[PDB]
Amino acid sequence: QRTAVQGSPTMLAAISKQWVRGAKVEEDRIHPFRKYFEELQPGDSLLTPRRTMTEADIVNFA
Amino acid sequence: QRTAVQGSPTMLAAISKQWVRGAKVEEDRIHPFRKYFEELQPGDSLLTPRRTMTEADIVNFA
Repeated sequence: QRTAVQGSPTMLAAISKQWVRGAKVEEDRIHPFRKYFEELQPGDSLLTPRRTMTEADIVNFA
Repeated sequence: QRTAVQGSPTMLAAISKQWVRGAKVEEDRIHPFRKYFEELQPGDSLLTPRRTMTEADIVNFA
């Protein structure tokens, strides 16, 4: 049965057992690529440090 | 008073409240550059990932 489940993305994430777009995140102080498969949860997030794009970046990549 | 304290480096580290050369280390799960000053201890170690030195490395650095 194809059911169109509505609701908040933090609810659709827990219904779908996935992470969708605007769900709550689980930032837990260590890196997601350090976790094994069984301890990765859908929602394990990571806010990376920034990087300023410059003209030298464009030149070196081109 | 000057005292030449002998012993193992893991003992001289705890006597001098420093880390010396061959003491036991407190390798934990997170990065020592993430800790503040009051939660750094002398002995907070980090085994970094490797980097293979190649001829291209020598050329680009020269």
